[PDB]
Amino acid sequence: PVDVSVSIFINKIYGVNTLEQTYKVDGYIVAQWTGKPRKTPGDKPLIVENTQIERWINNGLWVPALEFINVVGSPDTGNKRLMLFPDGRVIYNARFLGSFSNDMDFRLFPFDRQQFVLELEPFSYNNQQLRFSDIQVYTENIDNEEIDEWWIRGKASTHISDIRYDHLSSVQPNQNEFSRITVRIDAVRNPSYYLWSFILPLGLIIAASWSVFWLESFSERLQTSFTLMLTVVAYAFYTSNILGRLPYTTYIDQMIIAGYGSIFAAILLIIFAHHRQANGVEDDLLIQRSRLAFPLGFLAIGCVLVIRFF
Amino acid sequence: PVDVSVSIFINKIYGVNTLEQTYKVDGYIVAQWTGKPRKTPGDKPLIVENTQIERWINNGLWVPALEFINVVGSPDTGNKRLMLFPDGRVIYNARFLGSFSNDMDFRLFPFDRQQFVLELEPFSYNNQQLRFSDIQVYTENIDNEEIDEWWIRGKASTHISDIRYDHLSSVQPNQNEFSRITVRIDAVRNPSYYLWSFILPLGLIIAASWSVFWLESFSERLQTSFTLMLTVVAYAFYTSNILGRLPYTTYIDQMIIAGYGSIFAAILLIIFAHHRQANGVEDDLLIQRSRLAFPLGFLAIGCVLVIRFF
Amino acid sequence: PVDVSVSIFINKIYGVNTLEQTYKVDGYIVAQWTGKPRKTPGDKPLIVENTQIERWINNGLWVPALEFINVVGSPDTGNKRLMLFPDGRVIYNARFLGSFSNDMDFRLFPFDRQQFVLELEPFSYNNQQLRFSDIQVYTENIDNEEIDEWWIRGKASTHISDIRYDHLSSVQPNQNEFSRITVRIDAVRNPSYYLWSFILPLGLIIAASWSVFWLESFSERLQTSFTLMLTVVAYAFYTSNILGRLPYTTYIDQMIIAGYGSIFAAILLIIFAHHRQANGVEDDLLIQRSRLAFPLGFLAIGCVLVIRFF
Amino acid sequence: PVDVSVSIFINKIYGVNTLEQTYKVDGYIVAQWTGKPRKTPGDKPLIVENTQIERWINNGLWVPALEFINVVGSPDTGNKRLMLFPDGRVIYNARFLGSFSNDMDFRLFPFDRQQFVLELEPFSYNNQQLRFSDIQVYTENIDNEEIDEWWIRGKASTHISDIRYDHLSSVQPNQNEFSRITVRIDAVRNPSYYLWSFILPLGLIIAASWSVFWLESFSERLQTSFTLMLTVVAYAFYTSNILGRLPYTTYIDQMIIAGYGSIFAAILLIIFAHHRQANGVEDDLLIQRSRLAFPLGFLAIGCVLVIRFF
Amino acid sequence: PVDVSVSIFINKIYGVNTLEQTYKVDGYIVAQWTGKPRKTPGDKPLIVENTQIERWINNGLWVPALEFINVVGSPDTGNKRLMLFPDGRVIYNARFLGSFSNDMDFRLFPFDRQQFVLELEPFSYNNQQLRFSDIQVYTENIDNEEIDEWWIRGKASTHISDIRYDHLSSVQPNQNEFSRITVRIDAVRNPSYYLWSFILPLGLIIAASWSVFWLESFSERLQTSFTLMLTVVAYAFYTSNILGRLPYTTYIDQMIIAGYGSIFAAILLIIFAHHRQANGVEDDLLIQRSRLAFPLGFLAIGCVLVIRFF
Repeated sequence: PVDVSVSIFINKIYGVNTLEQTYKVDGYIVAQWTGKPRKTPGDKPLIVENTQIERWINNGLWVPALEFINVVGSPDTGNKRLMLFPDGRVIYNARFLGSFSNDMDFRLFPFDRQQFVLELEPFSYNNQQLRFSDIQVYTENIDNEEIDEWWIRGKASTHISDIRYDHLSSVQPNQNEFSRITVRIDAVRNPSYYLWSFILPLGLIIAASWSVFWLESFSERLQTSFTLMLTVVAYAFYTSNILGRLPYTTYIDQMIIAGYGSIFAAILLIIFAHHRQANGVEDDLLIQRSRLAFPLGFLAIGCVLVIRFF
Repeated sequence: PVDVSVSIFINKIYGVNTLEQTYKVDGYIVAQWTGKPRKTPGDKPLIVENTQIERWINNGLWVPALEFINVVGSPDTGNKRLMLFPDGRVIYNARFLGSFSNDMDFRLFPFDRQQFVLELEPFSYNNQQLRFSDIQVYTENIDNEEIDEWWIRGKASTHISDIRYDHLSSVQPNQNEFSRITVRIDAVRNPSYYLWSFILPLGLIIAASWSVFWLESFSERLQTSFTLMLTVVAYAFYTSNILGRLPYTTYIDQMIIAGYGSIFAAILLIIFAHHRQANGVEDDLLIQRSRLAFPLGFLAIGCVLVIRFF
Repeated sequence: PVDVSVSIFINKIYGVNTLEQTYKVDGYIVAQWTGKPRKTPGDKPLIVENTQIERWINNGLWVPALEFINVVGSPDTGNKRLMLFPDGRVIYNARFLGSFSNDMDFRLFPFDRQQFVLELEPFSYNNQQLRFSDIQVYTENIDNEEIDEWWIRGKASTHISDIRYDHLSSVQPNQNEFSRITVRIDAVRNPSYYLWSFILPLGLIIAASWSVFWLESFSERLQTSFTLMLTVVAYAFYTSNILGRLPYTTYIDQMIIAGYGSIFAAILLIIFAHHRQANGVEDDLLIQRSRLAFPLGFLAIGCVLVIRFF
Repeated sequence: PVDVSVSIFINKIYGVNTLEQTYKVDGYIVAQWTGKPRKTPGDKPLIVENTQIERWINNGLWVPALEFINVVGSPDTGNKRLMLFPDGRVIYNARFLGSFSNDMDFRLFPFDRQQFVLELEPFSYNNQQLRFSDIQVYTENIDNEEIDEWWIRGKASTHISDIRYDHLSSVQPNQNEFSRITVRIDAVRNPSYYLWSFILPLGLIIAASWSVFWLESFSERLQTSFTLMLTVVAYAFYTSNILGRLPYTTYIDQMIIAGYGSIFAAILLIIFAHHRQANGVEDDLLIQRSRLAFPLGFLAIGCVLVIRFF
Repeated sequence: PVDVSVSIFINKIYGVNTLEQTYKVDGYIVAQWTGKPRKTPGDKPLIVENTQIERWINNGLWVPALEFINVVGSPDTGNKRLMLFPDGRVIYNARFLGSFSNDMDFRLFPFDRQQFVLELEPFSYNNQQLRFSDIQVYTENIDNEEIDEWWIRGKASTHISDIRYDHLSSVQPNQNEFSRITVRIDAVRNPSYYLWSFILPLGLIIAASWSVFWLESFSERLQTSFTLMLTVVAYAFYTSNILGRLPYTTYIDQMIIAGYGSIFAAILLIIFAHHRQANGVEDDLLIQRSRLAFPLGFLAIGCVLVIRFF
């Protein structure tokens, strides 16, 4: 095996698409190994630009191709460079722009915490012929920044592991484990936009539907509330435009369902007050005092989940 | 004919688009055959990376190109590798990322069960010159997982068949049958999102329109119901954003049409109660008792289909 | 001139986009001609795969490039093959996936009948140097199937014609006519989706607005109708999401305009009934009997067009 | 300088996107010049197909590359051909499919008149080394046709000019002027779709809001009008889906603002009638006679602009 | 080090997408350096077109590749040219079309002022082997123009700096600083479209909700206002279609929240007037005089921010 030392410099992270849980990473990858000594023009290292490395690979140079495991599509490699030293070490530098994908858990949607994962692996050479010594990730450009709505908290975590592939076991008897490099970058979602953009209008709608119980007109108790019901019902697919069609429920959908329950319970409660109007003149005060208990009890509904969920 | 043994390793399945019934498959394909013995450096097998296989094909090596039949666009082949053995066998390993298409039947839309199909076939060599011995599909990464909203149930089914092509009969007299490999992966749709996102709000709207019959105001019987009618009418094209413009009707559209029938029948029933108001003071109770029968009978409508359909 | 015999096998037709009147065709194209006899390894025909045909073209082989005239973008050629025979005939087989475009007439939109047209033509060689003997279209995979919402009725029609190009007349004096091959595949749109998805809800809305004339409350005559007016007005741009911004009107837009006329005429009729209320107590029955004539006469409006249009 | 004679044949014009003011042009470009006499096989001209011209350029042939100035992205050149004559003249024929961009003035949006502009220019050779003798544009396929919603009126105008580039002045002292070819194709927008799709529904809404002044119920004067106000307000961003976010106002937006002014003036007028109800029983007729003047005066508003604008 | 003189000519700037803060730049880049003297055909400089420069790079010519740092994806280089002089200087001219990205601050959204930034840098050669002498930016085509909705004010600013890269420090001991060129083009957003398209309709809605306090009907005080509330609530996500999901609030969102506060305060104020109706006949005038103070005080709310923000 030959040891390869990697250095990944993340230029920027952009285009975090939560619909299909893919993000876009731009950066540079440096892979340095050692070989037989060679002669170079002068004592300076020889620099081979793009569309000239293939001329050296044709002549017999050994340049492994390191692929990205969790990519979507293909990584768009731009300029690439090969630095050959007189002492006999080779440096393969390249620029990559890849749409990577990682599994995300959007339970706590407004207050989420995810991680962007970069997986690097040789395509053909296993650990018997290629090993990863170490990786230093230089996340200086996005160390503590906000990209679109995600804060990058802390540094990046690096891991070197061995992955056993069983589909190559029929062609390689006992050498089918490949060295894999994992780079994890923690990100925390910014809840401010949803706080002033959906939390406040939904809370205002819910408070307006709370304040409909004080009216002395029955038709205006029912029509305005119903309206508010129908608007909150129309607010159902807000999360499905941002995220995907998730099986679980998020905080925003939980408060939407809570608004459904509260407003429909108010509708059924005033209809049950009309049920209790046997003579049509009877007025309720103990069950219509919900004017005071309705808002508080609903408030409790959300906080309970809030605590249980975080 | 020369026998080719295939091994397809599905890295991940993502991007299941039901509008045009295409999904995206990432993975590795290994095709192993045997030939004349050759000399290699040392006793180890010789590994030929990408943009170096063509140099061997130019010199006279026999590397068939296996295409994907049911692809949309072209498969995006990334890194590719050729392993030549001293005993005289050749292994062609490649990474494919293809947008494949399969026919889907969205009758039971929330509780669907489809299959993802991968079809592999030589482009030029028929079964007289190329045969598929066996395929082992290594679906270990997606064995029992949820990808976006589809559960992968069970293992993958493999089939090797012969497809007779009639367009090559005018150029090949009696050898126009090609060996085809089919990989079927069963998937079951997760009904949870539609259960809490569309089933519950539509049921709440329908129950609210059921509870409008108890009012003692005629204008408020009609205006609120009509509203609920117009919202359920506005809920018509929900399925056409997820799936295509299907000729048949799904469960969601069936309950939407059932809501149309129930709510419009309530509208026509209260209008017919006003028809029976010859003196304008007559009140109905046998036909206005639908307050009790209306909800139940409607409930029956859906269950009947539910049973007949599953 | 040298005669070229073509065989086009349509693998599948998908992605029929009516916004820009383009569809996507996948298939195989076989072009067979004859030349000088040559020597091949053994007596079997020699098969030349992709990225190896150019080596033969460099050495002096004559392989014409047949382009697609009505394509949008460029056809995505995948694998390609060249079969050379010892008797001296050449077969050029290729796989094409092209976004083709044809003019469509969406007058009868729900009950349309279009045709998918494939035009094939040599790029450089005219009929003095290249002629098309015959084309057999093998439409076996889509013979009688439904693709997305189009039924393929009957077989495919083939035509071989000569197209005179005037832009090459300044460089070629009397030889500027190119042989063109046209393949026409008839398709009929399935009206079922629009029948249960837009025909029925619009008919229900129109019937509900018909049934508003029986009310004994004037404000509830006007507000509900107006609403129904405003919803039918909001249903104007349904056709523009499916098709383009057509200059003519389709069946769906014709019934939308008919709903405009009927509902606005009902609005103006009840307002004119209020006009006739000089003392405010006068009630009309001859012009308010429209309760019976209104629905029928409107029904007549559509059928008349229906017959005139089909 | 060497004179180059151009012939541009427009196959079709499609995909006119007014959001970013780009259209798509498919066609053929022929560039003919003369050089030293050469020997060809026989007396017929020699035809060099695609991926074979570069072999002649390597050997020393002079083939200039003519770029398109106003393109978006890069032009997708398909098949290309080089015709070499025994008398010593070279013809470069190519097929281009380019997304071109031109500045458009959407003041009169429904009744617009734009022009599609194709700009062709040598990339490197100035007028001291390359001149354009003449261009004949063969717009026979789209001479008098409708493409999507644009009529092509008249023929195409051709112009040959010299463009002085100042960024090449630091590297070329007195030779930095390049020969440019401009092709202008006049197009007139079809106003029919907007006439039956937005002009008529907006006019119907405005007429319905005109006819609300005849009611003898004050609450029904206000609620229905307000509704109509809110719908016309919701019709604000119709132009921004077709065109971009223009700084000026179009005819459709001008009539939308006119509907705002008319309907809000009716709202403020009936509220001012309630202002004049000091005793609550006073009824106005001179200022409430707007029933007659309101519709006419509004009609005048639009026509005035109509005339001033065209 | 060898000095390289750059000249960037911006052909056009288009496609300013504020959702992901990327724009598209088309233009030409000229890089001129000097080397050893060489012999050319005649005394004229030798011009090497595209797909011929690589033949010179193979033979030993030194052509550095200058990349764009802030690009998204990869720059689409079209035609490229190499001008070699007899005195021994090399000019590399190229055409670039790149999707560049810059950080934007959408606080003052309708009255914004941003800058488009182009960053150019050698891929491999540091300042010890490649230096940038000067750059002249020829922004003559977009000097004082409006592109889509942005005015280009003033000229372009050029800067040459040194960027220290730490990821190359492990492979280069003390030479890891690269010469970088920054081009800044100031742009000012045109507020006219938002002035006539969203400022005026929102102001009209707010004024209509101001004018609801003058009614002598309580149900019509509440229902119309509520409606206006619900429409202004529905106007929440207007900014999120133009820009992204920003954490801060813009002017349009600030006035939307101000409309929320004003209209909901009017709703709570008329409900509190009903609270003060202990006998149900009491009418307020000091707190219901808001008819005069309500509009003015709200007006003040916006202006205060306006001044504090600009």
